[PDB]
Amino acid sequence: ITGLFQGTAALIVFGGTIAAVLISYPMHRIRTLPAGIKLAFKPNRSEVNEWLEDIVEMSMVARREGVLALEQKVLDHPNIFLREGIQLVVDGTDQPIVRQIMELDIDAKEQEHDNYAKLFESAGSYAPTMGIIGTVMGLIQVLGHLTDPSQLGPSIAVAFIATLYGVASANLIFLPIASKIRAKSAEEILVMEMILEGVLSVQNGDNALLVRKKLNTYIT
Amino acid sequence: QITGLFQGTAALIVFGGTIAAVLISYPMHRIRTLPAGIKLAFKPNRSEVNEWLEDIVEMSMVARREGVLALEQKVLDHPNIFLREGIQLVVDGTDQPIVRQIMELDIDAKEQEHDNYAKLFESAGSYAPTMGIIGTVMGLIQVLGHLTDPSQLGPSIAVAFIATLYGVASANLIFLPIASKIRAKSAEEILVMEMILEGVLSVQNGDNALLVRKKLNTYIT
Amino acid sequence: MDIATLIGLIAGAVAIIGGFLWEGGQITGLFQGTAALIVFGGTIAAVLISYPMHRIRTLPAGIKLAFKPNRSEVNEWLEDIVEMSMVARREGVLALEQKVLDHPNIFLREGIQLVVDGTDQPIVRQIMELDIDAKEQEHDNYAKLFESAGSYAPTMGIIGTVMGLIQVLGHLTDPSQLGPSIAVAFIATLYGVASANLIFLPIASKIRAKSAEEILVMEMILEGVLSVQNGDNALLVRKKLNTYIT
Amino acid sequence: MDIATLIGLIAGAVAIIGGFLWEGGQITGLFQGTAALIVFGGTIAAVLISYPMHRIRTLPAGIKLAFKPNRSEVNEWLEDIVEMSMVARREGVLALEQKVLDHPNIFLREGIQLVVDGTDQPIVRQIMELDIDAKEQEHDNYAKLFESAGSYAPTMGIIGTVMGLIQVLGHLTDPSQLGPSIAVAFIATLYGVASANLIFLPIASKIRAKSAEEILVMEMILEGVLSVQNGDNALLVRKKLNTYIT
Amino acid sequence: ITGLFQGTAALIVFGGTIAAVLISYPMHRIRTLPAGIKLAFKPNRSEVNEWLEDIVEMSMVARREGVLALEQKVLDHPNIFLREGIQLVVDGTDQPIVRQIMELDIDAKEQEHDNYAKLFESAGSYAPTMGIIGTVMGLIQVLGHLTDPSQLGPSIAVAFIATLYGVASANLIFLPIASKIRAKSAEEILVMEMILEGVLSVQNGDNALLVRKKLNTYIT
Amino acid sequence: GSPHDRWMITYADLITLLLIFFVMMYAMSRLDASKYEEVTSSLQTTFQS
Amino acid sequence: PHDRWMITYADLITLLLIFFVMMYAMSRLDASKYEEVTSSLQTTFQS
Repeated sequence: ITGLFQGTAALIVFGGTIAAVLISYPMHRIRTLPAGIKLAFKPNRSEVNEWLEDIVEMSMVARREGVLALEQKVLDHPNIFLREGIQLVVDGTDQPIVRQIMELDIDAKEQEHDNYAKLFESAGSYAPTMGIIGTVMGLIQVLGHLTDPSQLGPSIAVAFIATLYGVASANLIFLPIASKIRAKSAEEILVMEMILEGVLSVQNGDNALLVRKKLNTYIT
Repeated sequence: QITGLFQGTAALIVFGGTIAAVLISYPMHRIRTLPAGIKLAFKPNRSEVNEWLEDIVEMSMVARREGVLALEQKVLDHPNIFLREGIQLVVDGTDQPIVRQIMELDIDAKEQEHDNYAKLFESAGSYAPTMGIIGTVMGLIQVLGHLTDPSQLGPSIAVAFIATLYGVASANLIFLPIASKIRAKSAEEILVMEMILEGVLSVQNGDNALLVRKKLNTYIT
Repeated sequence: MDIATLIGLIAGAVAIIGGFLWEGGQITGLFQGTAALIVFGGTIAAVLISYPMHRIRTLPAGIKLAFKPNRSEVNEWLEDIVEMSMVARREGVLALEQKVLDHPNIFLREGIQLVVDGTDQPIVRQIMELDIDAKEQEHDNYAKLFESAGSYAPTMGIIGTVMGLIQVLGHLTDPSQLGPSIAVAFIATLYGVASANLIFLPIASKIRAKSAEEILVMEMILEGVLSVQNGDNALLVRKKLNTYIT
Repeated sequence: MDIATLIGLIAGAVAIIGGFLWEGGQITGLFQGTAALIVFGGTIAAVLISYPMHRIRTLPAGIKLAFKPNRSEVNEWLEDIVEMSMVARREGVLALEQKVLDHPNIFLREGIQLVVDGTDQPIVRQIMELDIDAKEQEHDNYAKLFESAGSYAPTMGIIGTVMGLIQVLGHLTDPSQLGPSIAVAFIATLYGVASANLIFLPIASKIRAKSAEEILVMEMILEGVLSVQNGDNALLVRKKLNTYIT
Repeated sequence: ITGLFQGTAALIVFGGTIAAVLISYPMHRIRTLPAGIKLAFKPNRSEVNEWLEDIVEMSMVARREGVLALEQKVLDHPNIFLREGIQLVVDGTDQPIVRQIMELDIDAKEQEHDNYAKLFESAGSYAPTMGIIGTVMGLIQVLGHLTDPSQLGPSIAVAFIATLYGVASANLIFLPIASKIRAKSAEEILVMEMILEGVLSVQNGDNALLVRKKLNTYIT
Repeated sequence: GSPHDRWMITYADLITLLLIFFVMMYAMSRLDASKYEEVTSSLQTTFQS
Repeated sequence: PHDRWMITYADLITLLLIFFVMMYAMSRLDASKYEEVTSSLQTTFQS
């Protein structure tokens, strides 16, 4: 394995990838890249089932205690999106406007996660082509002095290892990470749409059976 | 002909690497669904839709004469759960855009489930060919490094190219072909569900029987 | 068959084979059984897996749509629909039925009966557009088989050239068996690229191009049926429907 | 011709030929019979198979759109569309007829004529948007011929290459002097790549660029004839329509 | 590196790329490339956080003092799109019409930035293929000297340099610039969409807390 | 074509490098016509001129 | 569609390879040349 590290091949492939990504994005994107990885690799604490019972409780309250009672139930609730959603309904705002206020938070969260994945997907697009550049700079050197000058072997290496770094990094690191970010955005966005459908159903004062039947569509 | 075309160290790089790339690429709860995915891919149709229509059609006639109170004869629980529940939303306490909304969420959920099955096979079928190249380049680095005689250079390189042949062939004969069949059966199952949504809403609108068969047969090949 | 396909295949043969025969080739030199088995057998396999059998059995209808000879009938049905609108402005709706009771266009016949039966205008479009989008989906389901075949075959080519290199590279020190072996690395490329780009992908494009023309005639008849229900005046009916014709 | 295409083709020829001469070479060695016949013959065959003959007969009009010099006087028609609104405001809609007896733009004429005849706003939008959709579809159908010519020509290059090698190696019978014979076989890849990327795909791009530039002027005229029906004030009319001008 | 530089391989790739964009677009588009780059490398001094305070202040002034007091404040504001927006609402124009007139301007700005990026996306699509052309014209010449393996090696080595310029320019210059134009376009369209919810909320007369809630969804 | 074909950039790389090797090895070795003759007739029968 | 080039390049290179292999096939490699590259290669491979 000691023979798989090659200085010039790492500088061409990774230095090239870094250069292409730094040209491609504003600096305020790149400064957020840590949060991309921290989204990808956090454990599934998903508690959709726990919230589902809270919304059902609030529906049963809303039918009986009146809309003004809901505030006491959400007063210190841990889910901020649910808190804001319920509070807009206790404040008596109309259905097409509470829909419009809530959907903007979901759209912002969907855009924020896509902005993370695209930086990773782009790195996975450039690094393979830096492979080809590393290979061809290598071939130009090898064929340049083909007089068995004894330097052919060293340069043949760079031409191989630049391929290996370019392909392995793309298909084992950058592009695999990208898939997880996109797959885990689709957990959180779905849970937000469930909470929205919860808040609207509480405002319409649907019965517990209709509430549980609708919300179950977002769970598996 | 089969002449020395099996090499272990080449299957281990390709399939081991593919599994590694897929396990990084998805949360664990996705991977545990692959048994269902492959069963949807290779599972008999035994389509009965030509029968579900007949039932949906007949129910309309009952509502037109017998009130919706007697539309509960579906409480026999037709095998299709979607129809049982759908008609239990046409039983009173409901209104047409709400009945549409609750039914259509089940369809949108089932479309998203089947796409999430197929995406694993599409991604597996993209990673496998690229690993083949890794297996080949790893082989060449080992050979060229320790070259003895010019005589054996030919045979050695050949046993090294097998990684590529395993990779590209696996992708275009197993992974990517299945991915297609999962998605092709999903678009046939969703189509039946959309037809029933046609049935359930029409009955509630109390449309004439003859029009019912014209709307429903539109979905039938 | 169809005139543009007939000219195309004749030009194709004179170009590819007729060029090679000028420079003194032989037709039997372009046949290699192992290369045909790898490329066409591999392609057929990937297709039979990737689609249900009830789709594979539809391919005759796909070809019959692609090479259907062209018809100018749209120019006739425009006059029929305008005449029916002329009747609707002036006469009892019974005439719209009995004027149509023998008509060859089934979609138009059914559509007119829906308005004479007095069904509501936003309900009529909800059954007519259902009948259209079923026809649109049928033609897409034909074309996807050829788009898939033309996607697999190139790669089976690369599963031929590499299975050709693995033979040649195995007999470097034997120039007596290199000759028949090296042929596979060429010919398996050639079948992979030629089948994709002269058969499968061209057929796929032509199915889709004929489908668009079928759907446009249906969309015109829909605007016909709805304008007869509105009782729109004949010159404006002519003006709307003429946008679907060239 | 369009000035950018004239500068472009001069640059294209000077770059390709100037490069080929500077590294040593003579032009008479870069022209080959069989390679041209396979690459262009095969491209023509693939396109003729891919489309009905009624499409292929429109190909001249594709070029006439692509290299049309940009006269378009949208800045002049804006003053007409604003002025016509003032005529409706001061003298009522019936005075509009006299302003548009003879206007060069038929789409404007038809639009205004529907408004003075007092058609409903959702109807005048519907009848006019059909014309824009028909123009957009017509120009897309021109471009796909050039896009598909551009996707076949490179692959015909490979087929012409491989058939070249097959003949040379086949009847090799040569004194280790194969360098010239092998070399010529690569001319087919040069014609396949050059024609795709200096003719077919560039022409396709320019068709689509000029289509969008024309559809914008139609969408402006639509907001022009809708606005005179609602009776907007002159400042708001001049504000709205300017958003369609660069 | 005096052996990595070339005359003819640069002329075939860059001259061929220029010939392919000049044929591929109208002349009036090609003269806009300076403005494309000027957007791509616009130094970030953005002040969305300042305009949000201005809009919130304007709302509560409208809700207290009556709409006509808005006229005084808008006159001096530097953002031209915001100025026109309030001027519509001071003119008392109907809400579905204010949305229509404002959204035409946003659509026009989105289309202008797409038209800037497409020149670089197409330049980076042609340049690799001009590399292949430059390569193949090399090989056609060289394979004539196959007899002597004395010069075949050195000759081929220089022939592949056209591939190197075609791939390096595409993946380190043209496609990265195209990505950055699109990235900085979206972060200007977002500011306009925020101004739109600003202007409409001033017209509806919603209270300051709700305005500050809605607008912040467009900010990071 | 969709991203499934993204492996092509890499495949190209493999062959390109392999090409470097064989061309590299060819140059060093002159050809023995006898081998050249047998192949010319080994291929002649196969493509059938 | 920005990847058109690779699908043609591939073929071009490939065609060269298969030819060159055959070329080398009917040629004989002087051991001296092979050794300098093979011995130079192994040690430089970091062996």
